[PDB]
Amino acid sequence: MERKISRIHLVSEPSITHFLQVSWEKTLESGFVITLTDGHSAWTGTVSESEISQEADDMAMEKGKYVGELRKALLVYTFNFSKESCYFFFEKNLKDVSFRLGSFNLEKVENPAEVIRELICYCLDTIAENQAKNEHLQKENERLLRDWNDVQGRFEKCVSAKEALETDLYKRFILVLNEKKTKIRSLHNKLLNA
Amino acid sequence: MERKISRIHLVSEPSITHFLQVSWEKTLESGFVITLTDGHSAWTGTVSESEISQEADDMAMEKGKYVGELRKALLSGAGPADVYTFNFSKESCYFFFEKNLKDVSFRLGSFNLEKVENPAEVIRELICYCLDTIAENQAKNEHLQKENERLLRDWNDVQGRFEKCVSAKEALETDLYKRFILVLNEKKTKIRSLHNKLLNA
Repeated sequence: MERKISRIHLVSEPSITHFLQVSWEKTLESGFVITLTDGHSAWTGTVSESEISQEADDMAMEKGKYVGELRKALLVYTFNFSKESCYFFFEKNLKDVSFRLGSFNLEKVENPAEVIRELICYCLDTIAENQAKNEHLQKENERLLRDWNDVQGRFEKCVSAKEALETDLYKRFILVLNEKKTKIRSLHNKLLNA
Repeated sequence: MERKISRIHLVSEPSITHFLQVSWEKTLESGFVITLTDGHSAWTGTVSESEISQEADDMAMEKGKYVGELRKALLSGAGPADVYTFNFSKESCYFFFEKNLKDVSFRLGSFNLEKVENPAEVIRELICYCLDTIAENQAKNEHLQKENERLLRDWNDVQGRFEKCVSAKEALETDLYKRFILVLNEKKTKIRSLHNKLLNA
């Protein structure tokens, strides 16, 4: 399943960046699931149906001003997750965007460790694949560099030898033409005195 | 000084896993960093040069073999044929590890534990470093792919140019030959005409 890290920031501790890797679901037009963590407990629960259709288009608003913000929300968000309320409610106090987005039932499950275990397993697998492909492409790039270098070299030798032969032929032909011109000039000189 | 984490996953239970963010130089015979935690509390610790000579004297082995064993055990990698019994005895409240082979009990090492006071920060920095090295590896991967394809069609183009040059070198040399021949022939014709003109007196 597709999963991407979306780290969040706290107000009490603005320096501790809690790396929250959010787990989502299929296209957001038919329901969406957000993930939350705090570093001391794990919560990963998916929402159900019968919650999206009723609340989406009942207040008579344009469809764009909701779907556009929904799509731009994933592709700074003041996540005001407060432990005093234990609810994922955050005010969208952002310039030109001030509205409530997302009716979330806060995530709560019985197995907290499984999500973390699978996440770290995927991280290790992708690291290993990364180094493997890095090494493979390293040898490929190096061998292609050597092939380019020695092909360039052999081209250099062949062109240089051909050009040296061409220069020799040109010089010999120039000398022969100069001799012919001198002979013609001498013949004309003798013909003049004839 | 890089950091690597290898998950040793017991087939019997998936609850406990070991994190080894060891900072090592080109030797492993002194104090290092090992971390063990369950998710709420952590117990780190280091072992000095106290009990290592027995593992070189009893079975009369020298260094390097132990270094290689440490390097291929602490890092990632395991053998399906050789089962590993990582018995962490929580019920007896006594921390020790054993490596069983040929139905005999031997020694491998000792690790006393001292509880660390800041596990959250080190774990967060560890996961951040893991994400950073994933990003770096992926960037190097895409750059290497780009250079791979670039040198690939560079080789294609230079091979095509070489084939063109070796095909056209004979043609150009023949063109030069024929041009020189025609120039010499017209020079001979000029000499013939001059000879005919000088012949009459």
